[PDB]
Formats: sequence, structure tokens, C-alpha cells
Amino acid sequence: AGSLTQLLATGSMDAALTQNATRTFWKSSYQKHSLFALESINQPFTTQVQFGAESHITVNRQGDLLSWMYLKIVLPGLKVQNQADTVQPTQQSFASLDNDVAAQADVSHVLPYIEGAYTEASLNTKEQLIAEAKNSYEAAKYNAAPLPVAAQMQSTEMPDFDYAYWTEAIGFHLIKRAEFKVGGATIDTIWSELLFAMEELMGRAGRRLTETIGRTLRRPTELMKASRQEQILYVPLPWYFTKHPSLAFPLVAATYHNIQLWVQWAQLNSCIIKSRSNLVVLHAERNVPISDDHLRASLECTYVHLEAAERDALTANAGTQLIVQHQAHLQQVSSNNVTARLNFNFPVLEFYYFLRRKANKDAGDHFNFSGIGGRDPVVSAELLFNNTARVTQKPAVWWRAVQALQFHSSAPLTNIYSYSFSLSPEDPITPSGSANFSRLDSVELALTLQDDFGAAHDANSELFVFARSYNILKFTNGLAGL
Amino acid sequence: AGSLTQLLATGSMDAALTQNATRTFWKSSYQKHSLFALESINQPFTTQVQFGAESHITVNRQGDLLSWMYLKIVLPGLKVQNQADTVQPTQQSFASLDNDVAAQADVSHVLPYIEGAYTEASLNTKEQLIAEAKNSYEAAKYNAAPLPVAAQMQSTEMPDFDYAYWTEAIGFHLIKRAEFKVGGATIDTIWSELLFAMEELMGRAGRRLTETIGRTLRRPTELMKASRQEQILYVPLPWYFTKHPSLAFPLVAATYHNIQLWVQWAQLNSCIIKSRSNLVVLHAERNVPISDDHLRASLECTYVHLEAAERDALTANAGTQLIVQHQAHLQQVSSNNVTARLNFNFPVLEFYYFLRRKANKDAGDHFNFSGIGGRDPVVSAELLFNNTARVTQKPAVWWRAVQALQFHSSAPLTNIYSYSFSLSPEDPITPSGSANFSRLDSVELALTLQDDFGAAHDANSELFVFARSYNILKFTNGLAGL
Amino acid sequence: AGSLTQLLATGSMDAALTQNATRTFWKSSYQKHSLFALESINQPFTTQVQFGAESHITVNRQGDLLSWMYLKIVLPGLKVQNQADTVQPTQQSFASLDNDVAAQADVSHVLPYIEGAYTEASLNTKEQLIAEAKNSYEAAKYNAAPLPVAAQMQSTEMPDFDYAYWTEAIGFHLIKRAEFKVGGATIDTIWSELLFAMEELMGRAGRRLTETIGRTLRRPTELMKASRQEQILYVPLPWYFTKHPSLAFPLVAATYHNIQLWVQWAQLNSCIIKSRSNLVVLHAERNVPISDDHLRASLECTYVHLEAAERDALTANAGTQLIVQHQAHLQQVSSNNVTARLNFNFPVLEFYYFLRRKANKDAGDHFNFSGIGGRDPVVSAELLFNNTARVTQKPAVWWRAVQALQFHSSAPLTNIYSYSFSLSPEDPITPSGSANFSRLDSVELALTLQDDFGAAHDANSELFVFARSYNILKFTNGLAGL
Amino acid sequence: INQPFTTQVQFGAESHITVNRQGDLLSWMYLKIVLPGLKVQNQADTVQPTQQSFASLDNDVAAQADVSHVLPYIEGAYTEASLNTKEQLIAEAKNSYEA
Repeated sequence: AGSLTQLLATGSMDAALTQNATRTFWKSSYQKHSLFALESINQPFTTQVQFGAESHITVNRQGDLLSWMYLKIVLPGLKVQNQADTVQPTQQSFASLDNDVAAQADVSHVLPYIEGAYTEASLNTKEQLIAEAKNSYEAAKYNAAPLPVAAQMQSTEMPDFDYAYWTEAIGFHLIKRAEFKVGGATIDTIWSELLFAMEELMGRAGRRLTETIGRTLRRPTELMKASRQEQILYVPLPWYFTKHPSLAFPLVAATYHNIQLWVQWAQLNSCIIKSRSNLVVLHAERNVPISDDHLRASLECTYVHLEAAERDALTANAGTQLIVQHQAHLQQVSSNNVTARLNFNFPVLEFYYFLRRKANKDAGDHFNFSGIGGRDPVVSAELLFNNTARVTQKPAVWWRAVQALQFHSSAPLTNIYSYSFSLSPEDPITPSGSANFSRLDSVELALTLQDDFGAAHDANSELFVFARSYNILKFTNGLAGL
Repeated sequence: AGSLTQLLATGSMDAALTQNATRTFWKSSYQKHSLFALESINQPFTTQVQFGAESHITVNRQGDLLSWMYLKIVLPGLKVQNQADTVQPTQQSFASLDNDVAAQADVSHVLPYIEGAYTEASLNTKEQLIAEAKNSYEAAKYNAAPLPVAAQMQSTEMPDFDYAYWTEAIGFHLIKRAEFKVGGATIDTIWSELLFAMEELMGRAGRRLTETIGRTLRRPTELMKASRQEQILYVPLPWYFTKHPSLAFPLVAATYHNIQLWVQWAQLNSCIIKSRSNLVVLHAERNVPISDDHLRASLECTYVHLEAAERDALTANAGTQLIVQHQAHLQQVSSNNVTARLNFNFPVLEFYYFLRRKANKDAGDHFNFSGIGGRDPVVSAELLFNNTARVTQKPAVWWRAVQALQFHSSAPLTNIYSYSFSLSPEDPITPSGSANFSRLDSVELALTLQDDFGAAHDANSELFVFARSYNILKFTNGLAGL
Repeated sequence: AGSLTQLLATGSMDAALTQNATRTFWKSSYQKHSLFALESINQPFTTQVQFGAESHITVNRQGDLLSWMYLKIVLPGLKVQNQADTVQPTQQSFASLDNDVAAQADVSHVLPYIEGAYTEASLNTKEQLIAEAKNSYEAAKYNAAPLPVAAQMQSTEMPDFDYAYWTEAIGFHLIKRAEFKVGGATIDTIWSELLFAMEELMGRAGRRLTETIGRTLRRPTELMKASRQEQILYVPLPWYFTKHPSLAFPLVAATYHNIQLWVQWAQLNSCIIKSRSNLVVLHAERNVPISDDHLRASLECTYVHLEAAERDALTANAGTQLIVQHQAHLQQVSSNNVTARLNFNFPVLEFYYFLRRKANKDAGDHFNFSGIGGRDPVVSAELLFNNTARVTQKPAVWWRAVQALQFHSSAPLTNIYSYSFSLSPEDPITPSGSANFSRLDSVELALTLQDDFGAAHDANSELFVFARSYNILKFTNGLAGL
Repeated sequence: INQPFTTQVQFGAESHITVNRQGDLLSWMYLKIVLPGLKVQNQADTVQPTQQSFASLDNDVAAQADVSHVLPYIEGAYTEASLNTKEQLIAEAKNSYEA
């Protein structure tokens, strides 16, 4: 009686929701699709792959569309030997944990707050004086309550043996820059720092790229274990056509253009960290000093094979694809107040920004975007259009956590900040908002950074700003162009 | 030959799926949208913000729609001083870890199972006797196999120094109640306990509110670290209009109504936990005793600016929005059998329920919904409509884990139970089932709780029941009303 | 001036995106739906439930559709007693940690690399010699750099007391096979190993089945704690009709067919692990030796009640549902080169494969798909259609991590490999690609495994291959059939 | 006509029987129960002493509960009294309680 009465208890308001219902929950409807197949094919670079060099590949035409694209990287296992035991000790310098430049830079900021005879003190007494000076510095700069000295003395249990390892997220760090080219024109460009920021914000829970890029979430002991043997990494290249099947790049519609991936590789000296400064780093299998020619890479592409009728239709009329392109503003930081002039073009969906200390970069911690003592490097930021506040001054947590909560699949674990003009900037096919920067005379991101950011040992810290913008790729008569 | 043969190998069954295909995977189609912009604007309260008080804000009209809404809370850093060293030691009482009322309440239930001279025993001997009595209690009540005494002696390594900290998820706890008002009518009401339950069930992986609300997942050492300095929290207010862009509140259509947020704040005594009972809690920067006027809050609103044509269309005909409203049944618990009479109205989508021990509340652990010794407080529950079983007796795990698995984005880490009448209760725009409680003469939730729940030291434990219900908000001639 | 200028700054390209816009972000539209209700009902098996037996249930007709289906399993708490203290010590043998067959099998592979007097060595000296021999084995087989001996000596802190526990993910392990039958015909079959693989790949972040199936992520101390008391598990049965509301099984349309669930239960000897070989395992409450009749299970079904008009429409014309069926190829492995001949039928969406060592199975670690020493058991795999490479030789990481990244909600934590022909194999209602195996004369999965896989103590290791295939379920005149 | 259960019959379980159609009407219905004879043995003499707990007359919980209500009416040194003296004091306290 009650359940039937609920179906009868309808009024004029229910008519807007349920009158002439076009859907039922109790019967499945499905759509028929055209026939297609997927094939993954690995392809060698056209030029030699080496650390610090640029290499390119011309993408083969082994199907009708191009869908997924992965850079397959093979890194050798690492071993170490004392320089005294080596017949040829001359190698490039690597970052070493016995010379922690990041910890030395952090100590340099607290030196003015050390009370007593620091120079003559025992090692254990120096560690105590540094922890007390950190409390005095943080009280003076941040009105922070002092932490117990014992809580600041975190011994990272480092192993009592010699090692070397590939840096955190080495699969991204290796790709300093990649360019997707069609007919000799650059269609899009991605950077190591952008790839990491995109994975932090858009990386879905349970599908994080951890193993696929050599990322351990800053657990040095896991990087050491992984680096003792050969590593095979599959780094996704997040081009517009890899984001949705309807955006797959129509190879058949671009028949008269070569499709190329260009990759600028990281220098070998930046890719490795060692336990001690006096160690030589060896290729674990070959027992020779590690060299720039030990980098191996290939391109793994997923091709789509279409039925003849769909292939012929796509060849006759591929039309236009909405694309997202990436733009970069890279700036050196030498002061706590920084203004970035964002000379980006087109309808910008969103931008990302973050800072890297010089000391973190020099320590080989390339994706450590933290400030001094691991703090947030940004105090506040403001966004100006033509000297008018588009976003008034907001604290770092608003740009990092509130923007990520509103617009992104994930909140960043590092100090990555974002701002979206789009309601759904991760939707590759549905435009949901933008600001046209080609119609603004000035776009300025004004930053107030933490105290002493870009001073002394951190002179030439880096500001990264990346923007995502809409453009249109047009296919006509076997040619493709922006 | 094989791939072409697959495209030809079609029969009468494939016609239902692929005949006259209206979609292709090999060409992107996109829709054009109207022009809009988003602006985030921070606004002060119209009344003073203080602990234990009620404050309100009249929301400004700085755009055409209202989308996201965050309560921006600023909490001072905490320090502690001995009461003997303080010129004015008189402060409100705070929960203290040297007087663990929750642990004392748990010990009170096992006192009848202590064999031997408990009163005269050494401290280490008392801890052994309590762990043995816990085994005897759990064997007698639950037929549990005894745990090794050493496995029950979990020392939480508490630091050997003085501290105070803001309670777990302080950003939610501060909001005892918030009311969204339009034209003086309450459109919706949210509670601290509901906000926490909603984040447990609907909080997406990689987008949990942890930092934004001061939540550490019960790691006291992280709450201590965070509480030594100023904290800025961004607490999302999950109103119907914040859930989807098409539900954004049409400011232009409600021109003759004031829009107000009212917030009832938590008492300061409930917000802080200290290491010892004899400590005074100080504002870390000001070096004065912490007081009710040290709470600071503002409202951060995201406005939408529309193109004139869409703004004019929305002003002429905003029509009706489907809304979700929240209802609450709050009850004291003094017996292991509890019947809650759910006097909720309208088409209910779902309800949540959970229990809080008096001892957990008094210990300042406001979101600890566990039973005695951290067990599940519910043994079983039944749902009755007009004295007829709508859901027959089911064990706690069915209401907690099976209902969350079927209908929610996440399973709760705490003892939160749910039941959905909707197939998709997290979809804000598509009704997918409900029960109309305004047409039921009685709705009863019958609970069998764990033994001794609501007895002795837990007299006046709390039952929370929250329901989500459909209603319609109508916009007409510059006015808005339910 | 700028925001209005952006709305005016439109060209011929914007017309494809925004001309005649059929959607606005500033007004919600909702659809009305038909009236329905959900009811969860628990039902006993029609036959006795026992370990190692087959049991069936005839599903009741308590609503119009069948939606969710959970196997509710109740396992007793475990206790242990010395065999010498037991009046009837005769019980089935259980795996024991004092006889670690998996560790003994791993040691057997490194015996040829032990230098010195192993047989006469002290226990601590034998552990050192085994760790050194592991380095020599791994250097010889994999060109691995040696790990420090201290880093290989992981003591799992096992408790110094007697225990027994239910094996990891016992809720899946108990279900050796389940069959969904309609009118005496098997519509679909699921296996324990498939259920685990499906949860690894398709299990969403924050909705993993951990507690619901007794899974701890290989933390033996948590399995021990859980196994001391009665456990209630809710194992989801992932049939086609549980995946989407529009696929709910139409009970009213199948009126003349009995609906049955058949379950083949695991043997009791495989379900329990004990600290020592000389222990008897007891039912914790009853204080009797654990026996095959101590398994309890029931079926929890969610019924849908429809409004009379929708019920009558569905009875008159339920038509056809697209279904996914599961197929299995199970093979013994006795060599490092393995070819699996996949005699699967119909349009295959995707397949999963993985290996289990005999030693891992015999140790009771049923979902440990790792190789020797916890390594990846697959070096490479190739997929052939009619002796032509459909997927050329690819390394294990491509089949495990790249395929999961492209097509699945999660990456597997275990050595589960997949390959999809579908762009969205987790979409239950939208076909997005397949390969028709009923039109291929041969489908071969060729595997190169790690060295010594399937040799000596691992003779009769297992290869599992599972495929997901499309079929059609037809409803006509109160009957249902494939 | 006597008919077996369709499911196993066990203590603490649920069992069902589908009633046969051996005539035109069903009149009387009796549950025929067969219980084994009981014996007892000392737990010390038993090779497997682990059994469910049973109520025992040496631990009369009903008599102990009745004594608990009269404890406030016991005059004198109850704790130190001989068994026969405790029985007297309980009977006197019962009179005082009932008065």
C-alpha cells in the first residue's frame, strides 16, 4: 500500500522531473559502434639517444589513428667504487649526501641566530645549536612556537654502505623538453616540471605514475633498491590526442606531413645522487664508469585500425580538432617579491606555478618545490589583468589546496599552485571557461615569497609558470596545421 | 585479412549496437558554450566572530551567480605555560591527556573482570591487570580469543614536553551549525557532525579535505606541529549550489532577497587539548591567555560573471532549481537498545547515522564515533515504516561498508553508517530514487548497540541521524523561496 | 571593459563551439524519473554450506529487478592449542610458518651459489651465506648489483606467541568458483583468482574491498588480530547486472526460470595458516577442533520494486541485455617458456593473466603472484593471432603497468597483467572495442618467464588466463536465455 | 506420516521441511524430536575437554541473584561466617527484606 501510494503521490512539481520519462533504470539500452582495433608498437629513435643531447623520432604510419604515446626509457643498474680503486677515476661530478647543499643552505639562514661558540663545538653540540637557532629564527620570522629539539633531530636512517641512485621521478626528469611536431611545425611542447605538476594535480588515486616514472614519494631507500638493477620506465606523454578517443590524431588525414617527437634529454650529472663525494658511479652489468651513451629510449605508440568505411570518411573529412597547447614562463628569483609577466597567448584554461630553490636543484632533488626548512615558499599571490586585480591577494593555501579541490582530480603533495578559468580544465572535449590572453595588454602574477627566498645560497632560485590554452588543429587535403 | 573480416563478421544482433552509429571514436566533436568568468572574493562577517557565539554575513552581489563557498578560518598558534608562572592563571578548562576520560571510561567497564589487589598494585602491575581484565571482558561479552598482553600495551610515544593543540578536523568542529538564508527564510542547515560524515562518505581519493580542515587522521604529533603556528583553514560549505555549475545560485534572479550565511561557533574549551591539566594555553604570537575573541573567520565566495544575453535570460526566467536540504534527529543514548523516531519530511534520498560516546566527546575527540575499546558501537540496525520492516535487522558492517560500497565515492574510516533510497545520491541534478517521509506516519530506526553502551561513565552518549531530502527552490520576479 | 570584450571577441572558429549553445552553466536542468524502491534481503543457501563442498541457492522473487548481490560469509574466530594437550589431535594439515615452503623453495634456487660449509654452519652463519648466495645468484642471472647483506635480512617481527589466522583476502579465496544460472543454463562463471584480479585492476581508490573480503595488504599481524574473533564478510559478486542500474536482472521478465547461484567452496586446509606445525586449530567460541561444517554463508540480494506501469512495460518487452561473460584458461607451468592456447569464444573485450608459484600456493599465500625472491615472474610476453604477432614481444611492465594505466581504474599491487581490445572495458553498457575469438583459428599467448620458473620445488606452478567477452541475454515470454 | 527435514537439523541453526502432498487435507502436525541420552565425565579424565559452557547447580546464578537483593538486610559478619551460619543469616535477612 505504501510503495504504490508513493507512485500515486505526484504533483505539478514532479511533472518537470518524471512526466514523459525518456529513461528507465530497469532496462539497459546500449549503442552500436563501428569496428576498430588497437595495436601497441615500439619504435626506435631516428637519432642516437644520449644524456644531455637532443634526439628525435619520426613516428611510423602503422594504423589510421594515433592514440596513446609512451616514452619507453631503459636505465642501467648502478654500482659504486672508491675513486682510489678505479683505473680511470675521471667522471662527471654527481650530487652527494656527504655534501648536502640543501641542508647547508638551510643552516646558512639560521647562522645569525646561533648563540655561543659554534666554530669550536663538537658535532653533536653543533646539531643542538642549529636546532635551537632554527627555533629562534622561526620565532623571529613566523612567530612560531618552539619545537622540542629532539623532534627536530630526525635522523634519516641512511644505510652504512656505499650506493648511488637515480633521482626521484627520473622518468620525468630525463625529459627536459619534448616537442610534438607535424610537417615541421611544433604543435605542442611539454617540460619535465610541467609533467610532474600535471601528475600531482590530475593523477587519479590508484593510477599514480609511481613505478612507471621511478617515483618513490621521497623514500631514498626505495630509489637505492630500484637503482641496483636495470629499470624500464614507461613515461606517458600527455598530448591532446592521448586524453580522449575522439581526439586521437588522424594519421590518414595528415598523409603528407611527417609526425615527429623531439626530446631534449637531461644531463647525466643531474640524474644521479651518491652516498659520498669520492665514489665513481659504474654501470652495474658492464663494470665501466657511467657515461652519456648509456641512456636508452624508444617510443611506444598505440595505433587504431579502422574499418574501411570509417577510414574513408575520416580521410575525406577529418575537419578540425579542439586542442590544448602548453606555454611556459621561466624566471630566475633573487628577491622575496616577484612579478611574473605572463606573455601567454590564446584562450587560457588555467595556469600552474611553483618555485624551486637553487639548493634543492643542486642537491639533485629536482621536484622539491619547498621553501627554506621545507616550508611553503609562497606567502601570498595576486593576479592582475591590465593592472586591475582579477584575483586579489590570496594566501598560498588558497592557490594550492582550494583551486585543486575545485578543479582537479587530486591535491598536490608538493608546493604546486594552480588557478583555473575553466569549470572542468581536465575535460579535453568540452570547453568550460577561459581567459583570452591574446586580448590582454598585461597579465601579471605578483608573488610574496617567504623571508630570505632567493637570497645568499638561494640566489637564482627558479619560478615556473605553465599555462594550458585552447587552439584548433585543422586537417585538409592530407595536411595538418594550427 | 583478419581485421577486415571482423568488420564484415556482423549479424542481426550487431545491428542493435552499431547500425546507424551516431558516434565515432576517431573524430572529436565539441559543443560551443556561452562566455563566462569566475572570480573568488573574500568577505568579512557582518557581526563579530568569536568562539561559542553566533555570527552572520550578508553575501555581497559581486557577480551574476554564486558557485563555490568556503569558510576561511584563521586560528592562532598555541603555546603553553605552567599555571604557577602565569600572572593571570584563570582560563576556561581544556581536555588534558594526563586526565584521559575516554581511557578511564574504558577501564570502568573492565573493573568487574580485574582479579587480585588492583588498588595496591604498582603502575606497571595495574597496566598488566587492566590488559588481562580486557581479555576476560572480551571473552565474556564477545567470545573473543585473548590477545597477547604485549600487543595490547600500545605506548603512543607521546613527546616528553609540554604542548597544546587544536582538536582533530578543527575546521569542521568549529562549525557547530551553519544556515544558508535567503530573504530571512532558512533554505538549508549543515552541522559539524554532518560535514565530517559527508567528507568520510563522499570525499574522493586524492581530494580529501585533510589540510583544508586541520585533519591528520588521528596523528596527535601532526596536530601538535600544526598548532604551534597560525593556521589558515578553507572549510567547504557543501550547499546544493556548490555541487554542480547548473545549480549555481542565481543572484540576479533573487535581487530583492538578502543572502546570508549564519554560523554558530564551537566553544573554545572544546577546541583545544593539552598535555597536562595544570597548563595555561597562550596565543603564540601575542603571549596572552587564549580567549573567545581570538577566532577569526571570513567567507570566500566564487562569483560567476555572465555575458549580458545569458544574464538577461536568467533574470527573465530563472525558473526552479532542484535542491537537496539536510534534516537532523539528535538523541541522547542511555541504553543498548535505541529507537530513533525519524520525523523527517519530503522525498528523502538517504540518511546517515552514527554514535558518539560521552567519554570521547569529553576527551575532545569529537569525530571519534567508536564504541568501548575502539569497537563498533552498533551490533545491528533495522528500519521500519509504519511498524513494517523496510530493511530487516542487518549487522553494522552492512550499514557501514555495503551501503558505502553501493552508493558512495568512499568507505568511512570511522563508524558512520548510511542507507540510500537513491541509486546515485551523490548526483546533484539527476533524481535516482527516494522515500517520501511526509507520507509515512512513522519511520523508526531501531538500533542494538554493543553491551554497556550508554551505561555508567557513558550516560548521555549521542545518536546523530542526518537525512538528505529533495525540495524545489523557485525564483520569480526577483524573489527566491522554497 | 575586458570581460565584455572577451564575450565580443568571437570569430568563425568559436561558432563551432558556442553558436546555438544548447547548454548553460548558470541554470540547472534535471530529468524526471519513474518511481522505484530498493530493498536488501538476506537469504540462506538451499543446500548445506561446508568447506570443500558445492552449495547452491535458488534466488527468491522478492522484487521486480535484481541489482546488487553479495555473498555474506561468517567465519568463526580461531584459537590454537598444543597437539599434546588435545583429547582428539587428529585434524587436517594447515600451512605453518615454522615450515615456510616458499622460503625453502627460494633457498633451493640459491643453493648452487652457496660458497663454504653450509651444512655444518650455525643458524646465523647460514642466514649470512644464503644472503651472499642471493647476491651471487642475482648477479649471475640478472646482472644485479649486490645489496648490503643487512638490507636483505628483513626480520618480519613475528609475535612470540601461538596463533592461527585466515589467509589473506579469505572472502575471495573461499569462492573457488561461482556460477550464475538461469533456467538450468550457466549464464556466467567467476573464479577466486579472477575476483582478486578484477579488484586489483578495477578497485577504485577509497572503495577497495579490504575489510569486506578480509584483505590486509599482506600484514600478517592484522590477519591474526581479525582471526581471533568471528568475522562477517560481504563479498561482492561482480555479475553483469550488478555493474549498472539499466542492466539489473529483470525477474518479472524471467518468471518461468529459476535463478540460482552455485558456489564451490575452498577446502578448510587451504584457508588457515598457523605459527607452528604441532598446533591444533580450534573454533574460538565452541572450543572444538575446526571442521568443514563451521563455514556459514548466505546471499544478500538487492531487489528493485517498480511502479506498476514500468513493471508491466518490462514484463511485456524486456527485450535483450548486452552481457559480459567470463572465460578461463588454466594451465600448469613446468618451463620458463610457456605457450597458452586461448580457446576463448565471442567478442573478447580484454584478458588478464598471472602466474602462481607452487610454493606460494602450498604456503597458503594464494594471491601472491610473485616469482622467485618476490621478483616479476614474467620477463616478456607476445600475443599471436593465426601465428601473426598481434602484439609483438613486450616486457612484463608494459602488460602490467601500461595496460592498467590506459584502460583500468587502478594499477595492480601484485603481478597481474592485462590487455584490452576495448577503449573502456570497465564501461558495462557502451561497447568500445573487441576481438572476435570465435573467428580466429588460433590465439596464442607466448610467455618468457624468469629463470628457473616451474623448475624443481616449483614444478606445477599455475598460469591463469581470464577473458571478458560480450554476449546477449534475451528475455521472451517469461523465459531468459543466451 | 513421518517426514525428514529438507535441511540438516542442528542446535542453534535454522532448518526447514517442505511438507509432502500425501493426502487431500493436512490435520495434525507434530515435531518428532529425538534427543540422545546424557552422561558426564570429569574434565580431567577427558582427551578433549573443550565444550560449550552449560548451566551448573554448583553455580546457581538464580539463587545468587536472590541473595544479592537481601545482602543490604544481612546483620553481622557475613564474609567470615561458616557456611551453616551464612545460610542462617541469609534466611533472617530474607525475613527482614520481606517485612
